[PDB]
Amino acid sequence: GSVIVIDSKAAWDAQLAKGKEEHKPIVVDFTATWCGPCKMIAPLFETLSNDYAGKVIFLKVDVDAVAAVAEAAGITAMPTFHVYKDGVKADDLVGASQDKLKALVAKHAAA
Repeated sequence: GSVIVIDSKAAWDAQLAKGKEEHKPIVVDFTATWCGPCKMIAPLFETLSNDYAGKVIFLKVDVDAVAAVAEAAGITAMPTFHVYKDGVKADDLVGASQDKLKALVAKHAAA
C-alpha cells in the first residue's frame, strides 16, 4: 500500500499539518504487534490506502514504538482508527469490523 509509518511525535505533527494544508482527511491505524485483530485488519487498511490514494492520507502508529503519540491520542483498546482534519481529531472507530472501517473511510472521502 501507501500507508505512512509514523516513527516519532515530530513525524506525527508534520503529517497532521500536511493534512491541514492539503485539505485532505487523515485516517490513522493505531496498532500493536501483539494484537491479533490488528494484524488481521492490516491488509484491508493497506488495500484502502491504494483505493483512496491521492484522496485520503493513511497513517500507521505502532503504539509501543511511538508511545508518546499513543498516549496523547488516548489509546486504550485496539485496533483504534482516528480521522484528523485541520490538525485535530474529527472522528474515531474502535474495533476490528472490516465493514465499519470501510464505511469510515468512505464517509470522510465523501465529506
